[PDB]
Amino acid sequence: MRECISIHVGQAGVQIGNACWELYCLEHGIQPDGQMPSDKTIGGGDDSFNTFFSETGAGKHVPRAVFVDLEPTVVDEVRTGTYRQLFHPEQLITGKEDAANNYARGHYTIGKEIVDLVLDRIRKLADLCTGLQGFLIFHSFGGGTGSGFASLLMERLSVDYGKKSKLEFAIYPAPQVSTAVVEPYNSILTTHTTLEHSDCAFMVDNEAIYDICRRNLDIERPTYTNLNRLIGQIVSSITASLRFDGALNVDLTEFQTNLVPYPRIHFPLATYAPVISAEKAYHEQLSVAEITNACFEPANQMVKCDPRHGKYMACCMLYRGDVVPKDVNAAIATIKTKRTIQFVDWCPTGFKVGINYQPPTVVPGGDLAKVQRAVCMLSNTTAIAEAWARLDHKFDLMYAKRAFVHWYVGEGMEEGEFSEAREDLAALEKDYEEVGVD
Amino acid sequence: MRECISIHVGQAGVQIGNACWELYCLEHGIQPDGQMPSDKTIGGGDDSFNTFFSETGAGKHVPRAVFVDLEPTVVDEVRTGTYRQLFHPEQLITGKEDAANNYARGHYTIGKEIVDLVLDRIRKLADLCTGLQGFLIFHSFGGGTGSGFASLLMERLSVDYGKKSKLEFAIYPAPQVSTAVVEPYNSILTTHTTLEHSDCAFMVDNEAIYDICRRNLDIERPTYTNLNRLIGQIVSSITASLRFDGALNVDLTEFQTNLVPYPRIHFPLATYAPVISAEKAYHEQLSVAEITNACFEPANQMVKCDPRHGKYMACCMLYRGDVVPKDVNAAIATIKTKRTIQFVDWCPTGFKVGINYQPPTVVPGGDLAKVQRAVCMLSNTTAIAEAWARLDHKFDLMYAKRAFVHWYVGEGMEEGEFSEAREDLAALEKDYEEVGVD
Amino acid sequence: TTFRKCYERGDFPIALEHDSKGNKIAWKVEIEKLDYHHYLPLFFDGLSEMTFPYEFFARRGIHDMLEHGGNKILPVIPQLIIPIKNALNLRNRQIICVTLKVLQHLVVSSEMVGEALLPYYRQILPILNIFKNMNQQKRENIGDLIQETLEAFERYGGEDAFINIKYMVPTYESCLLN
Amino acid sequence: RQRFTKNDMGDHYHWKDLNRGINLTVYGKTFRIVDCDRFTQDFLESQGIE
Amino acid sequence: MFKNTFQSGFLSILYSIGSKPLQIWDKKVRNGHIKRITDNDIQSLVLEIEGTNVSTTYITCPADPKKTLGIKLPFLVMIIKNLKKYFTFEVQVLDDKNVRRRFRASNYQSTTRVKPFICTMPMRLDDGWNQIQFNLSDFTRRAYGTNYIETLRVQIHANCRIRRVYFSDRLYSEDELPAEFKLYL
Amino acid sequence: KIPKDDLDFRLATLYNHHTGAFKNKTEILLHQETIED
Amino acid sequence: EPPQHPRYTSLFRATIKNDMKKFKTAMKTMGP
Ligand SMILES: Nc1nc2c(ncn2[C@@H]2O[C@H](COP(=O)(O)OP(=O)(O)OP(=O)(O)O)[C@@H](O)[C@H]2O)c(=O)[nH]1
Ligand SMILES: Nc1nc2c(ncn2[C@@H]2O[C@H](COP(=O)(O)OP(=O)(O)OP(=O)(O)O)[C@@H](O)[C@H]2O)c(=O)[nH]1
Repeated sequence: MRECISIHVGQAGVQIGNACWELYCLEHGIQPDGQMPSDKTIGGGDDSFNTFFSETGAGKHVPRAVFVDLEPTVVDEVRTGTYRQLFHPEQLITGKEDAANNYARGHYTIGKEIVDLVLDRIRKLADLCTGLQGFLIFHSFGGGTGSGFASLLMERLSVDYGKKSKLEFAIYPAPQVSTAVVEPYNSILTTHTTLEHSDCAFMVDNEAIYDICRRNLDIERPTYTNLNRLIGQIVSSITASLRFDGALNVDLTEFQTNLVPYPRIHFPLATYAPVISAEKAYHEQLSVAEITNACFEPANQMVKCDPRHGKYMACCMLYRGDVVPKDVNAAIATIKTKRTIQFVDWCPTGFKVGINYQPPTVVPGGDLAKVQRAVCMLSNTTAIAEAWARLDHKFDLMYAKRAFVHWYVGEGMEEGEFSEAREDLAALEKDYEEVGVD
Repeated sequence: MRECISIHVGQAGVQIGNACWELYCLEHGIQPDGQMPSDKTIGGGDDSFNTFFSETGAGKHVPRAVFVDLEPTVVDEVRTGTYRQLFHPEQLITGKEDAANNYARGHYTIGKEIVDLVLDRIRKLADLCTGLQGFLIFHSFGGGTGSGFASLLMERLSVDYGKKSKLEFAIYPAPQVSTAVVEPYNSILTTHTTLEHSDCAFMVDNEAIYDICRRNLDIERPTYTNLNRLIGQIVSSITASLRFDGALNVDLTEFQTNLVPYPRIHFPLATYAPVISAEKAYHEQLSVAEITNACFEPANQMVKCDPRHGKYMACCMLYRGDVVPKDVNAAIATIKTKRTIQFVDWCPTGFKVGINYQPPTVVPGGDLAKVQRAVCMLSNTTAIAEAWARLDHKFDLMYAKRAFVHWYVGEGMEEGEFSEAREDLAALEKDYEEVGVD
Repeated sequence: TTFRKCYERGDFPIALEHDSKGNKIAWKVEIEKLDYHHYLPLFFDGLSEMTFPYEFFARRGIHDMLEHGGNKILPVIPQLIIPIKNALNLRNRQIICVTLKVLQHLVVSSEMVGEALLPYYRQILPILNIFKNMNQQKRENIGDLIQETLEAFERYGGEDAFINIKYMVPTYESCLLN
Repeated sequence: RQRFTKNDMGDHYHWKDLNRGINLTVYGKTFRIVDCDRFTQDFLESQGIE
Repeated sequence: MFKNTFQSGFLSILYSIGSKPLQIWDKKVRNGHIKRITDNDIQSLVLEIEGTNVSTTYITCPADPKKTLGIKLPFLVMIIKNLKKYFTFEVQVLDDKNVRRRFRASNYQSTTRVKPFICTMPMRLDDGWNQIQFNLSDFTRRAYGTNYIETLRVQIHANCRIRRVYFSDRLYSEDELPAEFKLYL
Repeated sequence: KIPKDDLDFRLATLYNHHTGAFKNKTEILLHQETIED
Repeated sequence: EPPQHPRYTSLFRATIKNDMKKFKTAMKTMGP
């Protein structure tokens, strides 16, 4: 059927997944206890839920997800939190150590004796699934611990299962904000290990969403609670095409095929237009034209990019909300008429519209609005190479003075990985500009 | 359909707009909630109110007015009043500094970083509207913070929109009351900055309004509550043609065409005829002939210019209530046969008459009468030059002793522009002298 | 086009002769031990080409390896197919006359040709089918060359050759049993 | 998901007419109501349907 | 660049004794050097390219990226002295399809990688003055199954001791080589 | 000239959104010599 | 040179300039 598996790693990676699974209990009304109100939905478990939660005849929805981490702090706090009765007991796998931000420490030293158990769990999820389109991966480039472990997991999952797509969500390193200078290193390691087996990667940055929260949501002191809430809304909006329907239906396989042009370049950018406070949307109006103009509005994109500098190559939009097709295509025609936005001369059609009518869901105690129309926009362009330029001209100098390399070499790596990575990065930027060339 | 925008600037230019909307809500039965009773009345903002309100499916009639100010005081007080739930929040635009009555300070120092936002608001209304027949700009010539900001934004809109009308209404420099000494300077600067872009500007005098209030309204200790109430009934009278229907209707294009002969001089005078105390209206009568005698009476005009000092070119008569073509034309025939008023010989016919059925409205807690036959009168004439002459020599004497030019040059300006403004007003004058001369 | 620049760069050792007003040629390196696969269709692109002095090389060499190289065309035929229809779409009277001549020589050159060409008519024929009849000093009558091509073709083509040619050409006639 | 047609004109089964113990024909196949659940009767008696 | 010239014969692109041999070779110096210094075995001036990182410092051809190379010969020979360090080089060409492609010979390379736009090859070899030999058509045929047509650019990285790069149509023997080609120690 | 919010925000910002950060609304929307610079 | 336009003596200079001074007795009424 249209069911998949959720994979979460890293103590920064887990709070966001927690919020996501909350927002997934919300819309189908899954009580934190585990069973419905007196109204009936339970049986063999065959409806919109049989894709995210396995509610077999026991009457308890079992989320088809696994959370893993190395530092037991966060996994135990979630073990003791509210939804522990819902989370499967040992679907919450804990280590006893930290990787101290060392990618190869997370890759070789400790990962060997845990991959066995995690793969055992995923195969025993495979037996219960029927179609299993694939996996939703939650992780980070500058994985303070989870980066190397996740790279290894993804490679071994690739070597055993080469017949299903991978959709992945990593939080992009903050361009000018550094939480620690080890991030360029572990980031570039992750890049070279993932780019060649990863299927569709979407990048997200925290500075931009922070500035959005102050910008139009108008909250000067935002939080993880808020940011995780918004990104959970994002992923829920994407999986709505799975759960519900509308005029037409779309799917992840289409997403990759129609979005990624070639091998290698499969890195699109995300936007969600109608972010606004409840009081604002309370007596202001929303409709398709302005929301689309917003999704093209430069402040609304979550990557430090200038679409003026770049040039557009592909776009998909998923419209969750009560809408009609004509005004949609009319607005997109007006965009086609526009000039300053510079599409390349390759795809005279470059849009993937998807329609679903079920309204996007609100959360109790939230700072969103009572949405009736929303569009989430994905787009792949040519303006991201400059961020790689930034990170390489940061990398180079510290590599030149070979700072901190003693850690990695002492734990047992060599220079060749770094070597490899630097020219891989150069290759990526060059092919980007080449395909940009007409 | 038929609709116009409203923009309010200057710290004292805003309570009058407050009054105008506190009026419009009554005659359209709007409640400060923004909602009608349960009778089926809501849509996208499409009914009788549609000419100045967009009441989207959220059922709230949004005024089509933007209130900008450089200081927070009055704007935040009205935001604490009883209409903030109504108004669009940021459509109330704030600054964090005064102008201290210097034209060039606001026109140069601060105006450049708020004009962007206000233009954004202008266009984000101009997008959803359809007809957009014109604008209503409220400002002040001797601006506490109005002069320079209004001038610059007017220039931007004049160079961005060549295909629409513009309306400029304000209190005029008091003939003999000096509430702020830099009034001649800022006044003459604004006059020159507007003469080459202005469409139609009305000039009123609070002293003359005070005098009328004393004479026949039976009030001796008045306030802006009363005075702004009066300007509000003026705006209601002029916009009745759009709000409702009649035997015949006229449009802002009709005034533009039929009121101004040439380029340059396009600045008329206005008069509301039946201004009367409640008990006086209780124990006398009103009808067409006498109300027209009263309206053409020299002293009930709100500008200190004697008509017998000059001669008339053109006149427009707008009658609200219930009157008939027969008596209106008979009365105006008697008017023409009368010998006192002198019409210039170019156009023996100089009359533009119009009708609407809906009676003028009484505001709760107001001071007007129970009027059933209102008539507003607009006149374009030659007596107007007296105010210009009165101002120019104050200007030239303070220029002679060159005081507060230190202020202006310190904030970064030179004298040649005031030099220009002198002969510019002189040229406008010589235009008046020729058109008066037969 | 591509072949013209290919030779303007240079990889073909072909000589020549020439006099006042007529024709003749030579070459430098023999063809049979050079190639009939890596160079045959690239040179054939000169057919679609129309420019002095390149057309001399095209028009003649196309004949030349035809006489000198019989038992090798066997696998190269699908590669040969393309420039044929390219030149046909190019739509020039003189060019297509030259084609018709060289294609006539092509079919008559050797054996196995029509039977292997079985899959390969629906692309070459229909444009000729419409060229049938828009219109001996130097063999200039388009229509006569067309009927000559069909005549030399069908009998050597096989059995349903004629019926498929007919399906192309509603006028078309038998040269076999009528 | 759609709305439903009671009678020919285009009417719509407004909850103002539904109660326990009612039958109704809907696009052919006809059904009968047995009983309901907690919030349903609470809301419906809050309206006051007997 | 000089397409009008004759691919026939031999193409020395860079040769050390040239007075100012760096025209069409854009230099990207970073934490390194370019030096021109004699040897002991040939006791003749050769080029020395070193740097802290090899990706930072690299020489390339042509100098104008808005220009191609324009070469038909599929055989390449480089005269290099191994320096016990980390060197690599890159060539980009245009093929039978008219899609661009790159070859990346890197001394470090631990594996062999085929990417739709570029192929990779490890380099391991002896010490001292030795030689490079490669066939564009050979490698393109083997990897991408396409057919080599022309060259468009070439880039060389640091950690290298340089005498001459040259191109040839075929695998030439040891005796037709000129005396300066006939290397002696 | 400008039809709407689209061409406004895309034409005239100078806020190289990659470069800037920790700014505010008014700073985000800023024109060019269109205004005076 | 644009010649200076005569300030129009539509009374004013004559009338209003005199009246504005004639309807004054200040500089007196708070005592010497
Ligand atoms: N996914 C996620 N990341 C966050 C959040 N808040 C901050 N971050 C960023 O996420 C990154 C965390 O990466 P790491 O610290 O390496 O996480 P890890 O590898 O799982 O192991 P630790 O270093 O122990 O946390 C940090 O650089 C933060 O900038 C959040 O709520 N969710
Ligand atoms: N429109 C209007 N004008 C008033 C009012 N009361 C007094 N005035 C006159 O109108 C002028 C308003 O201009 P300003 O006083 O400069 O007000 P502003 O420019 O908005 O800002 P400020 O510097 O704070 O005064 C004043 O100079 C008064 O002479 C009023 O209620 N409304």
